[PDB]
Amino acid sequence: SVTLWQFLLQLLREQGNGHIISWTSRDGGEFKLVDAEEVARLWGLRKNKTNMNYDKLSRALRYYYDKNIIRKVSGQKFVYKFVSYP
DNA sequence: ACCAGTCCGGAAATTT
DNA sequence: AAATTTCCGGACTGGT
Repeated sequence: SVTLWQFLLQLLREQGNGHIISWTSRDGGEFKLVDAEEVARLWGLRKNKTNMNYDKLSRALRYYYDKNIIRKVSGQKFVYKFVSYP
């Protein structure tokens, strides 16, 4: 029953993932998918699937925009922002 | 002009 | 029902 946003948060709150995901503003809730295809693979694997990629994961993130859960940081490649404090 | 990559949302299907 | 997953085609951007 895990959601994409909780999954990204766990990846960010756990040491050792800096080569694939990283804060750019911790207080701002702003993070970068440093190795986006790797993050996507890991997200698919969370559901026992081997074929999740950045296109599909990013579509799920875009569905978060209307929900005020996550927004795009405009003009920063692979950077997104949690709206509620992470 | 072409190409490759990022980002967008629409629909539809599927899964929680 | 809600949260995706899947698939896709366009706009925009930078380089060649």
